[PDB]
This record gives sequence, structure tokens and C-alpha cells, in this order.
Amino acid sequence: EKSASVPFLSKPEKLDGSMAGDVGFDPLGISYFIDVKWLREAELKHGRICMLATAGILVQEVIHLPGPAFSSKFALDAWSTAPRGGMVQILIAIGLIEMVSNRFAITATDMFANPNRKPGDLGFDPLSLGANPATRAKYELSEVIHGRAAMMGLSGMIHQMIVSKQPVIDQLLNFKPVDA
Amino acid sequence: VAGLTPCKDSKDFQRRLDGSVKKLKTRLAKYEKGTPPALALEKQIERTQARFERYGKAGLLCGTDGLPHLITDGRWSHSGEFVIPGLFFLYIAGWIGWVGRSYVLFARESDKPTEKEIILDVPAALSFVSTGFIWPVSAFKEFTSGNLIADESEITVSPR
Amino acid sequence: LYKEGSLQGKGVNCIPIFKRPDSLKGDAVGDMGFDPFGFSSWVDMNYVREAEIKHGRIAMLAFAGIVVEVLGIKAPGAGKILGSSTDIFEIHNAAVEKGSMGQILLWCGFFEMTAGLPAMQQMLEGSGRTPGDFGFDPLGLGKKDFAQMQIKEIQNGRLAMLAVSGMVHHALINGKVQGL
Amino acid sequence: DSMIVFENPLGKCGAYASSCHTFLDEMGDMLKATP
Amino acid sequence: MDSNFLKYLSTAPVLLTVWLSFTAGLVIEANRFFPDMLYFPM
Amino acid sequence: DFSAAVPFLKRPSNLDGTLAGDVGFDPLGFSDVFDLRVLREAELKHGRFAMLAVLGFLVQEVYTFPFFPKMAPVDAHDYFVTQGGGSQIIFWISFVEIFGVVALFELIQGKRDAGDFAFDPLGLGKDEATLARYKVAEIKHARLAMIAIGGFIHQFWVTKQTVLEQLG
Ligand code: CLA
Ligand SMILES: CC1=C(C#C/C(C)=C/C=C/C(C)=C/C=C/C=C(C)/C=C/C=C(\C)C#CC2=C(C)C[C@@H](O)CC2(C)C)C(C)(C)C[C@H](O)C1
Ligand SMILES: CC1=C(C#C/C(C)=C/C=C/C(C)=C/C=C/C=C(C)/C=C/C=C(C)/C=C/C2=C(C)CCCC2(C)C)C(C)(C)C[C@H](O)C1
Ligand SMILES: CCCCCCCCCCCCO[C@H]1O[C@H](CO)[C@@H](O[C@H]2O[C@H](CO)[C@@H](O)[C@H](O)[C@H]2O)[C@H](O)[C@H]1O
Repeated sequence: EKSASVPFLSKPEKLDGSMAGDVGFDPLGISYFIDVKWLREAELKHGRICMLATAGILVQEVIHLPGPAFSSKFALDAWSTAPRGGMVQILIAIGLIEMVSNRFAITATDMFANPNRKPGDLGFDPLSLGANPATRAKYELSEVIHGRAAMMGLSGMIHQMIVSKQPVIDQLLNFKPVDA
Repeated sequence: VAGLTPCKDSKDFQRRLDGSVKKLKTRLAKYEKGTPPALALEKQIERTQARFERYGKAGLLCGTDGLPHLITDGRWSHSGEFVIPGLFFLYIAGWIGWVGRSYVLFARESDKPTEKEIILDVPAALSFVSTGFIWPVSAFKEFTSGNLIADESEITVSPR
Repeated sequence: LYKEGSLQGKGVNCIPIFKRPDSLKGDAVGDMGFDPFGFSSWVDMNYVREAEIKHGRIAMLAFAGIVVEVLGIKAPGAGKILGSSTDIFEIHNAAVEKGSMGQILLWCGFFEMTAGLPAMQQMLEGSGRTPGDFGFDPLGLGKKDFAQMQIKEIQNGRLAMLAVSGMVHHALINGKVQGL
Repeated sequence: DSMIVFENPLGKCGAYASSCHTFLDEMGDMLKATP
Repeated sequence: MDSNFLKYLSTAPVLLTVWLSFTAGLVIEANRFFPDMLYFPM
Repeated sequence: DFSAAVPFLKRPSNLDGTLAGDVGFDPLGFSDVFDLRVLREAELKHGRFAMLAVLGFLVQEVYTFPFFPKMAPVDAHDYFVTQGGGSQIIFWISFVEIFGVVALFELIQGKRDAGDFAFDPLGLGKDEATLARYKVAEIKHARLAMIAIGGFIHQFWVTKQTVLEQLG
């Protein structure tokens, strides 16, 4: 009757514990008004993008592609210094990827029209690592927890970079507490 | 250049900038330094100077009056003046109209459409608001599938 | 359990001030009816027991190492590279500088990842492994009385934990691990 | 001519008691500070 | 929250006021951080 | 039916003595027009803030963190307002209070007991008898601390002296 994550609040009714990472954490009750399938698809997309974002912010500080355009340890500066045409190309490619991966069903009214469509399952398993039922549940839980951790880490990284004005590794190695 | 002069190199534009800055400085001369009025007037001067400099570099054309003029004929050198801004409008407006029409149909197929139109079903309304981002292809799909245009024999009309 | 009911098990309270919690069922070695905060209700007993054994073993090794360092016994050639300082903190910093502590960290972490983590995961998934069991008895000292050895290990490790903490803080205050 | 560029982040820094003033160094200094 | 109160908040004038206040804030903040934009920058 | 606390005042109808620390004291009849559960949640939030404030005053007088300037508890308010730490404490209290709003709505719906946030990390209230005794103790200490924190702050404002300094 009570949520596992927040004991004093009641268990979210729409969260039945089937989904990975479900600890009954929905204090504001979004699941009541928004389909949990849509919410989980959004959660997985956010977590995946933030996994890649954290990896990129950490890696492109140490290894870069050749060229002055790509030579920027600071990630917010890389955003501007990288070739603008290339960035627009990435945007267009992301759009085409969304379209094809979602199979033209990219809206809240048609995304899950097919009963086969499952939240977050875009048909992406190039090496077929998810075909093992024994490890599939563990992999799902790991993916959700990784997405959550990476979301928090990416937010922290972006804002600490706004504050310090230095890369993440550089900040941690040469830390200077905020003064005004 | 079309029929006017670039605004970055116009004595009229420079004179207007000078007049604005001088008005602000005259207003500032009567306030102590560091007081909120002095800081506000200084920020106003900075904003005026930044606006004039940005207008100069934007490539805007200026007439004898010293004010930027817009060339809304289709010229690609002045697209940012009407066409790209207007494309952003058309995008947003088609979004609004498409989602509103979708909600009208959703309420039409309900127990109490009038209740749904005065007291809204905001989960479904937000659903449609989300859908509205590909309204061009969606609207054309509706048109070609025949769900958009109604037949002449199915729309009420007055007698001749 | 060795000396069940007298040394350990149900109905054993090393500190009668606090009541033996019902969660402590006397099934785990080292169960002397001490858990005033009732962590045993919610914690994973096997995981926490393995944690206790690991803490105790590291603390015992640390006590031996600190005592040798303060006594001044050094391996041949250690003094030339690191130094002749007896202070534990100076020794730690010097070894970190040279690279000794880094290699120890690397290999301890490798052992953790390849042995302790898999073993702990299987034990928590119900392998039946005794907490703190790695099969490391080359000299066969535990064949005679494994349960007696287990209780002795747990208690010696607890005492070593407390002693090592005390020694570090004594070194902080007086500059001596003894603190006399 | 066009090669991936590897830049070492550590340089000569150390997690503690190093020339570089790290986050751990900041926390230690703060705990040992004097008003 | 009471479902009746939520329906009241879903009533047309409340939603119109909230949505248009949100839009006004959007435009005001856009003009506060990017002022005097008489043109799309190209 | 007169109140146990005040013999000459009639027992408030809503106050039936079920709640801890209920001695029939409500001369102005807030319980008559307002929900007693909401009022009790307010009471316990106030009292918890006040008890923690008293302990904070004392611990700040005796000890201050090495990285913070040493100052009297009241002055630390204005100091941290400008420093930015007060902003952080306010933001995080607000973050917890956002979920407090949901807890309050559930309390109105009857799914929770006022002041009962299921916060027993050390498992000190497992047995009923001790739980009821602890609840009476909590309400008593809450009220006493609510009085005492006002006493502390006002005495500092008058004497410009910390309470420990003043007591001698
Ligand atoms: C900040 C600037 C600004 C502001 C405040 C407005 C404000 C307005 N515009 Mg807009 N407009 C602007 C810039 C601006 N415009 C620019 C730059 C352009 C040039 C592209 C236009 C072009 C434009 C058009 C073409 C129309 C408006 C209309 C309107 C009014 C109603 C819009 C509406 O109900 O949308 C909510 C959306 C709907 C109700 C859905 C139906 C209507 C939209 C506009 C259809 C969009 C898609 C459609 C396929 C476009 C076909 C256009 C073609 C026939 C020419 C509103 C007062 C409308 C008007 O006055 O109608 C009497 C209108 O039809 N505007
Ligand atoms: C799925 C799949 C595949 C795949 C795949 C792939 C590519 C998987 C990639 C996974 C990745 C990149 C995961 C990254 C996770 C990052 C995390 C959790 C970061 C957390 C950061 C934190 C907490 C932080 C922080 C911090 C902050 C903010 C403050 C700082 O001062 C400190 C710190 C830095 C610590 C393949 C291709 C193999 C095919 C297969 O058939 C299917
Ligand atoms: C302003 C400000 C701040 C502040 C602040 C704060 C936190 C101010 C807090 C003020 C407080 C907590 C005042 C409390 C007053 C309590 C009274 C008068 C109780 C009377 C009880 C009685 C009479 C009980 C009677 C009892 C009753 C009824 C029944 C039993 C018998 C009897 C004994 C008779 C700072 C510090 C942040 C500084 C900043 O610059 C801004
Ligand atoms: C391969 C054949 C595919 C045919 C389909 C192509 C359709 C659309 C192509 C659009 C033109 C390509 O877009 C391009 O414009 C940008 C303008 O800043 C270029 O930007 C840059 O490009 C060059 C380097 O690659 C530099 O020499 C230019 O100085 C620089 O402007 C990018 O090269 C690319 O982003």
C-alpha cells in the first residue's frame, strides 16, 4: 500500500513493479496521467543520450579528432568550435534516425500503435546480446540504472562547467571554490 | 544597396545613435554615481550601443531617415528579414492549428463533447500538443487519405 | 556454531545493556546478540557478513603493517627508495609518490573484481558459499576445526579493526600509533 | 598529418599532496583551516 | 489532489490564463536575453 | 465536558484525547474550523524545526566548522544570506517540502498520520509501548523547544550575548 522508495507516500497505482528499476518512486504521480510506456521510452532515451554525453565529455577532453576545429578540451567551447556544418549534419542524421528507428510512429498518438512495440525497444541489438532470457532482466535493470546515473552526472557536469569554466577532469585536478 | 545604403555606414544612423546616447547621458548627469538610477541609465546606454552596433553588422539597409528598412521581396540576401521569420511563424501556427483540430475531433468522439471543450482533458490535450511537431507531413497525410477535406454533399449549406 | 549458546548463537548477549534483536537468529558466525539499531531487519545478512570479514582481514593486515613500520623493520632496499621515516602517513605518501601503493591498489582491485565481486554476487544469489570463503587454506590449518577458526577469525578481525582505528588517531594526536 | 590527438589530462597532478590543488586537497585544507 | 479541484483547474479560462501567462513569460524572457531582434541573424 | 488542561474551559469537541499531548487545550477553537490532522502536522513540523534550531544554536556556540567564520548563531543568518549557503539550505528544505506537499495531500485523504513520515532509521520505535511514550515525549519536547528557540533569539537580540555566555 506504501511506496518502497518513499515509505510515507502511497504506492503509485500505475507502477505495478513489472518495469525494471521500479521502486514505487512517483511522488508527483505523473504515471496517473501519462502512459508509463511513453514515460519509460522517454526515460530510456534520456538515459542513453546522457550515457553517451557523459562518455563524450570525459573522453573528448583527452582524445580529439585531428584539427584545430576539434581541438578543444572544454566541452562547451567544443560545441561552438566544432564545424557548424558538421553539427547541422549530426542534427539531420539524428532526425532521420528517430524517424526510421521509430518506423514513422514518432508521436504520442501513434508511437505504440503496434502491440509488438514495447517501451524503449527500437530493434537495436546489433550483436544480439539481449537474446538470453537469463541475463535479459539484469541487462534491463543495468540499462535503466545507468541511464539515471548518467542523467544526473551529465547535468552536474554541464553546470559545474558553467561555474568553473574548466573541463571536468581539469576542475577536479585544479579545483578552485566558487567566489562570486 | 537595393535602393538604399548599408546601415553600418550611414551618417543618419550614426546621428540617431548619437542622439539616443546623448539623451541618456543628459538624464544620467543628474544622478549620483553608483546609485540605482545611474546604474540603470548606464545599462540603457550600453543596450542602445549594442543594439545599434548589431544592427550595423547585421547587414540591414537604412534610408535617409536613418532607420533600418526591410526588403521583403524574396531576395536571399535579406531572407532573415521576412522569410525565415515567417517560416518559423508558419511552423508554430500550423502546430497550434493541427493540435487544436485533433483535440476537436477527440472531443467529438466522446460522451460529452461540450464538457470536454469547456473542461478540458489536459492529458489528451498535452498528447496532441506533443504530436504537433510533424504537423506538415501529418496534415498532408490526412489530406491524401481524405480525412481532411469533407465532401460537398456532407456539409450544410443555406438555400440559394 | 562453536560453543553454540555460550559463545555464539541464539540467547547470547555480549552486552546485556541492549536486548538481543529477534533478527539475530544465531545462524551467523560472530552472532553475539549485538545489533541495537536493528540493521539486520533490512540489510542483506550474507552481504554484511562478507563485508565484516573483509574489513577484519584488511584491519589485521594493516595492524601488522603499521606495527612493523613503527618498529622500523623494512625490507631490503625499501629504505633507499622510500625513505627511513617511521611515520605511517609519511610512508603512505612516499609509497604513493614512488608507485608502490598504486600497484597494490591495482592488484587488490583486480583481485576484488575477479574473485570477491563474482563470489559475493553468487553468494547473494544463493550459491551457498560461506561468507568470507575463498578456499584459501594452502597450509590446511582450518581442516581440524573450521568453525572454531571462523569465530576466532571474526573476533580477531573486529579487535584489529578497533586497534587500527585507534592507532591511526593516536598517531594523529601524539605522533605515535601507541598513543601511550 | 591528420592523426587522433591524445592529450594527457593528469599532467603532473596527484589526487592529494601534489603540486596541483585538487578537490581532495581543497577538502583537506578546508578541514585543517584556521579562521 | 481533489479530482474536482483538478477539473476546475482544467476549466477553459484557468487553462487559457495559465497557458497565455506561460507564453508571455516565454516571449518576455526571450526578449530579456536576446533583445532588439528585428531580424533572424544570417 | 471540560478540558483536562483548563478546568473551566469546555473540552474542544474535535480534541478527544486520541492524539499525543492532547490535554484539551484549544481556547480559540482552531480545531473547530480547521482539520486537526493538518494542524497536528503543522505543530510537529514547527516543533521539529524548533528543536533542531535549539540544538543548532548550542552546537554553533560551542563549535563552528573550521572553514566557516566564527560568529553568533543569529548573525550567521545574515552572513550566509550573502554568502550563498543559506540559499542552498533554503533550496533543499524546499525540495523536501515539495514531497511534503504530497504527504499533506495524502494526510487530507486519510492515508497518513500527521507527522508520521515513517522515519525510523535506527529502529527505535519498534514496540508500541515505547512508541506511544516516545510520541508523547516528542510532542512535549516539540512544544518546549518552540518556546525555547524564541526565548534564545529574543534574549540574544536584547543582550547581544549568546545563551551559554549569558547563563553566567
Ligand atoms: C510576431 C509576429 C506575428 C504575430 C504576433 C502574428 C499574429 C497572427 N498571425 Mg501571423 N504571421 C507572421 C508574424 C506574426 N503573426 C509572419 C512573419 C507571417 C508571414 C509568414 C505571418 C503569416 C500569417 C498568416 C498566413 C496568417 C497569420 C495569422 C495570424 C493571426 C492568427 C494566427 C493564429 O490563429 O494562429 C493559430 C493557428 C491556426 C488558427 C491554424 C490556421 C491558421 C494558420 C496560420 C495556418 C498555418 C499553416 C498553413 C498551411 C499556411 C498556409 C498559408 C497560405 C495560405 C498563405 C495572428 C494575429 C492568420 C490570420 O490572420 O488569419 C486571419 C493567418 O492566416 N499570420
Ligand atoms: C546497447 C548495445 C551496445 C551498446 C552500447 C553502448 C555504447 C553502451 C555505452 C554505455 C555508456 C557510455 C555508459 C555510460 C555511463 C555513464 C555514467 C553512468 C556516468 C555517470 C557519472 C556520474 C555519476 C558522475 C559524475 C560526476 C559529476 C557530475 C561531478 C564530477 O565532479 C565527478 C563525476 C565525474 C564523478 C552495443 C553497441 C555494444 C551493441 C549491443 O548489441 C547493444
Ligand atoms: C527575525 C529574524 C530571525 C528570526 C527568527 C525567529 C526564528 C524568530 C522566532 C521567534 C519565536 C519562535 C518566538 C516565540 C515566542 C513564543 C512565545 C511568546 C510563547 C509563549 C508561550 C506561553 C505564554 C505559554 C504558556 C503556557 C501555556 C499556554 C500552557 C501551559 C502553561 C503556560 C506556561 C502558562 C532571524 C533569527 C533569522 C534573524 C533575521 O534577521 C530575521
Ligand atoms: C556527396 C554528394 C551528396 C549530395 C547531396 C548534398 C546535398 C546538400 C549539400 C549541402 C552543402 C554541404 O554543406 C556544407 O556547407 C558548409 C558551409 O559552412 C560547409 O562548411 C565548410 O565546408 C568546407 C570544408 O568541408 C570548407 O572548405 C568551407 O570553407 C566551410 O564553409 C561544409 O562543407 C558543409 O556543411
